[PDB]
Amino acid sequence: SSGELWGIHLMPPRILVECLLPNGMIVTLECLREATLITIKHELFKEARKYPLHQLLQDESSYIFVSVTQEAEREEFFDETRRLCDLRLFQPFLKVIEPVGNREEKILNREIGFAIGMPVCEFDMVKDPEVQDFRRNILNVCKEAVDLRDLNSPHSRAMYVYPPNVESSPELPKHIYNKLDKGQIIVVIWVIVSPNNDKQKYTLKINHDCVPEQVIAEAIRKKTRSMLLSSEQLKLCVLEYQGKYILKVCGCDEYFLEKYPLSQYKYIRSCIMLGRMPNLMLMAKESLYSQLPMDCFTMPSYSRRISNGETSTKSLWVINSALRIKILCATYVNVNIRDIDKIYVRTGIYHGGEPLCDNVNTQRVPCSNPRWNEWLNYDIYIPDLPRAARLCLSICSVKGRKGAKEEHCPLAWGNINLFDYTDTLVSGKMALNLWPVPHGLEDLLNPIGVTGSNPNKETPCLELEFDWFSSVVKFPDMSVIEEHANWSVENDKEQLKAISTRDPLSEITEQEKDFLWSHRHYCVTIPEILPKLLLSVKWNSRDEVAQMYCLVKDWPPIKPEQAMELLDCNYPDPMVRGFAVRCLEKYLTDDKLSQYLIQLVQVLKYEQYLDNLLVRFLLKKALTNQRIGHFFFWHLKSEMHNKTVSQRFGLLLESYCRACGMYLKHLNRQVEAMEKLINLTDILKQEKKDETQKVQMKFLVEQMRRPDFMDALQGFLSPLNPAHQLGNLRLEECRIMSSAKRPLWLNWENPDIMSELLFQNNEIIFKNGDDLRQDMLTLQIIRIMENIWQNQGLDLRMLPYGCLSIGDCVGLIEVVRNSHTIMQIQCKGGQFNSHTLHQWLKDKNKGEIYDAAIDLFTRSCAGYCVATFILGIGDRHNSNIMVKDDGQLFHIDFGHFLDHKKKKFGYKRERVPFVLTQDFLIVISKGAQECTKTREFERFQEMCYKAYLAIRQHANLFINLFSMMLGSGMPELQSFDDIAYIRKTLALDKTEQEALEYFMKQMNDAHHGGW
Amino acid sequence: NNNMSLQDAEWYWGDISREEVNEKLRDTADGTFLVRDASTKMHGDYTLTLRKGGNNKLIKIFHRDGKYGFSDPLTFSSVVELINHYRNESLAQYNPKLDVKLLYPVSKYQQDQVGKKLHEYNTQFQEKSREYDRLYEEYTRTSQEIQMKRTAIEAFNETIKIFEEQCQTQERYSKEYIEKFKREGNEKEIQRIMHNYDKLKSRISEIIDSRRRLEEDLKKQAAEYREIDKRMNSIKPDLIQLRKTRDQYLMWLTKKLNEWL
Repeated sequence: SSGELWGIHLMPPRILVECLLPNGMIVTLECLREATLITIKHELFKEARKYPLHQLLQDESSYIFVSVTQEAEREEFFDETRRLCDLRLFQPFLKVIEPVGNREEKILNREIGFAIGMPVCEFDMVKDPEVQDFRRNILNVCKEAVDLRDLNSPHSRAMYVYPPNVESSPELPKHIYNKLDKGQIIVVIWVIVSPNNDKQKYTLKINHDCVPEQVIAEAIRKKTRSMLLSSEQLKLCVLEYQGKYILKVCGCDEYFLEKYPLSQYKYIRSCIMLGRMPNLMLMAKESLYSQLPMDCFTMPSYSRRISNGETSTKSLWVINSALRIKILCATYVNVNIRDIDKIYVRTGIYHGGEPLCDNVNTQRVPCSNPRWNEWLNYDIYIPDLPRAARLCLSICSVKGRKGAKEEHCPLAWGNINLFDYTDTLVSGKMALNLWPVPHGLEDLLNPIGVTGSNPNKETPCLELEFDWFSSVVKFPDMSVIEEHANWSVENDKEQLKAISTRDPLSEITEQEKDFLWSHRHYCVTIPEILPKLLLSVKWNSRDEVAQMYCLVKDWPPIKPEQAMELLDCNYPDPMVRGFAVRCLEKYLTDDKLSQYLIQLVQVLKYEQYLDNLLVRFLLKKALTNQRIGHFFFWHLKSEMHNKTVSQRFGLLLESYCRACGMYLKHLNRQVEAMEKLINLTDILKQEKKDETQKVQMKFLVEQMRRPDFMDALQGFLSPLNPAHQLGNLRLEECRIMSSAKRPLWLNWENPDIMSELLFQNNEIIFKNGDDLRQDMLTLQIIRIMENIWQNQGLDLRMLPYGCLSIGDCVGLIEVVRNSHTIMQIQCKGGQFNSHTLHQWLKDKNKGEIYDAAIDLFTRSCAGYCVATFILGIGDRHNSNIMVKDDGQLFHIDFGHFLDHKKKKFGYKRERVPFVLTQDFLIVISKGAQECTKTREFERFQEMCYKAYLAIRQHANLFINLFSMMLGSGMPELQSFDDIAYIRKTLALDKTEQEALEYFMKQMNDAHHGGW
Repeated sequence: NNNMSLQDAEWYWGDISREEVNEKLRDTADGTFLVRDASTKMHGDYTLTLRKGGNNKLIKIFHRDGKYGFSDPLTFSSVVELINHYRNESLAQYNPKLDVKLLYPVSKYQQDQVGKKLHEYNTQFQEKSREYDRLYEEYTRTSQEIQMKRTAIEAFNETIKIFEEQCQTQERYSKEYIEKFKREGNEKEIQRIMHNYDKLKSRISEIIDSRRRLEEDLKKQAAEYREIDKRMNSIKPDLIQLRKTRDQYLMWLTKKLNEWL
């Protein structure tokens, strides 16, 4: 039944399902797709008495079905309401074995496994103690979050389900303060909407800094003035109604639960910024409290497993021996015999990215006999080993022919954590399944990759023998380190500031490192110098690492956007990352956390253990906020196709879905809808490459005429925005594009009762086969830069539309209202004159709003020119630029966000992708034969210069974000040499004055203007 | 040594970025030094890239009052003289960071062995580049299909395990209907209990046949997937080595050189 692993896509008229029977017989029953398990049981027991041995039959509801699903797992189908199609049956057979355990816990386990995408019995059947310990210990933070969710219920539960979308800072920028009449907002309030049809609208002239309590007070004082004039005491009796009303964004699922300034809410601030009237509505608080479901959380079955010891281990700092690792043998290397001559194993002790010792290699051996049995020697002492040390090694091949110049190439890489999660040094025999080398990688070793063996057993494996020191060796406690601490015993203030001001990726010299370490005590006065200080210390010692631990212990907290750098791959130490997590806990707001949730998810791969402080912080934040939890689940699910991070992300998703509450129903509905869409796109792709659009249209309407697809594609929250509800699916507008990669356009409807004034149709483009992760990163950067410009005082508003990846090369793209590509602009109305776009904007709107459209166009152009020059996005053709009707334009296809074309067609491109076309000059200059000397173009230059200077001043954040996204796996983001492009484009090394000169020279080279 | 000019030095490279230095100083033995200029673009910057302990170390060279030196005091007249002295010595006067000696220069002259001799090398690059991606494209397809088939035998293994127990449920209950229903025989349902028995037994024969067919059906492309890895690794170093061919052909020229191809 569907899946197309061993079966076929499920389209039978009537499907045959075979049935067993506990007495030892088999029953053949033909049924329909829509039949339920009870329905199957009816004809099962109708013929059970017809068959012999009917006396052994028990009662009708005396036992439960069981069968085998497509995930090669045995499922006890306790839910009797499931239809015959969605059972994911691998073989059309059924069995009954009678129930043996708790029904609700296995129902919950099935829901968790479906939302995850793989059954949790895989997490049950693992012999690794770390996985079981993580699953046992993460329920502590799960239970703490669940208990926090009911502190002052029903208020806290409402805050969890509908968290307030608030701007990060209560302060309001100057460019939008002047859009209010004496600092006041006009809001429209819809009240008492009911079957009585007494819909009313009230316009309230209220200040920007008001609270929803004041808003409902004004609303009820304006509503009560019509029904009664009041005798100046009747109006005072409204003190019992302020607790009975809750604001809601009209046409959306956003409630104003928390007491905040109204201008701090993102909906109100957006309405102020774009100029639309903020339209809210009132409702009874009892309705909101009754509509939310009961929140339940029960401890799972795998807990309560708690009921080896010799000489109480030994401290690692008492060893007086070097480090020896024996390379025993490789089971196989999959390389040609006659072509490739010899192979060898290259190893090396690493800490983050920098090695702690010189790399050593085994003797080169032919492929036929991959046996070494050699004790590799490293020039690092055992006590010199840091806590976060790792053994990075790989199997490499050498081609020493054609006149020397050996062509060393990697075959398979791997990393071993030198310390267990229980602080114990690695000892004894060990076998590692080597990972495949990633595509387009040059280095011999892979220290950026995650540790652990390959779960796949058709991969090369190497046998590692570690030295044994007569007992298990444990890393010393913090008390021993503190005992070793303190045992070691001007114009320099400006130099520390100069070091702190530069970007984290700048050049650091040996004298700078020595100066930083010699002034490590004075560095407390500048808390921002911590990353430079951590690069200054060398971790292949003991006393200085103890000293740095002592310094980090008393280090003052720093900015979230600065301590968030301390979580990337360069800093693997548990103390440093714990300090960064403490800074994030005490300083990062929930809104900024949702801003950088994607990077915080992607830096979970650099963690060397599953159970640590960052994952607990992220889970505690996700379980107390459904807006954060939605994107937490989707970001963890989008990377589950990757086998290299499947296990830890799966365990995290299992914990989350165990304690996420009643959001499992909505997440499962989203999973069902997106899985049906993936199946439809796969069927239409693999089979209809050479069919005209009429054939795909008729096949799509036939597939969407089916009852199951309709029943699965209504009434679920949009994954792009959980507040938006995707109700009825109108098939009139759903269509297939011109088949770039066969994108799917889908139109839904708002099920909200008060939604006619807002948009009634929700459009999302479904793209399968295109990697959307670079687009999400580009749009996040666009959003952050736009926020920086709006905070600074520049009204350079752009359009970072929604884009989310939900799986392997598949995802959703938000569609905006009334936008036409410049291809579509010149397609109609006339071999195109230079005045085409300006005339089109004149025709679309004229009069007093012509100037607003023109200056909105100029500001959008300035913002996007600066953005695409700085980021170096792929070459902006005239088909990737779409302009709205009101004037604002935007870009859509961010294929490569860091050029990625500098290696091919030459070596140094450094190009400007988005150059001002002559039509853009004409429309920006309001239409003229000349464009350059126009003073409006001088204003455009001023906008571009100010935007570039602001981004250059804030470039540290973007560099940190790219360094955090480094380990995700995008092809153009694989090393810091990729981030060197964004470092060079902003000209961090040059000073502030000549960086603007470089920007001006580039912008003149693009425009061919001497200026 | 001699009063040799700064620009034409064997070890010196001008206007070379950090990434070129990092890729050139790869898998390199200890003591290798490289002199370049900083990206800060002031005159007399002269960063020195000494690779010790597996990672490159940057050492700044100062230009105070026409004299050179890593740190105060400065007593070196020429940076060429400074590098020659540090090749003679082993960094003993500075901090004893293993006291390595400048031994292996990164020479642009000790290598190898105008528009006409460049078009022929560009044509052969594209044909082999697509083949390596062609092998990788079906490498992903086969690997994903193997995993889809690897779990299939596991799925069949459960069904065999379910049905093998199911026939045992009949067998453990076979003894009770041996005689009391064979009392009648001809018109009694004992003609059906074996008829029911062979129905399921024939069914498990097909599943164990399909599992047996899938047992060797999986290994046919698995060796091919093994062979594709053999074929892909037999071409991987050539792609890496043909990339370096631009290193010896972008000199002596630096127009539309990037456009001619």
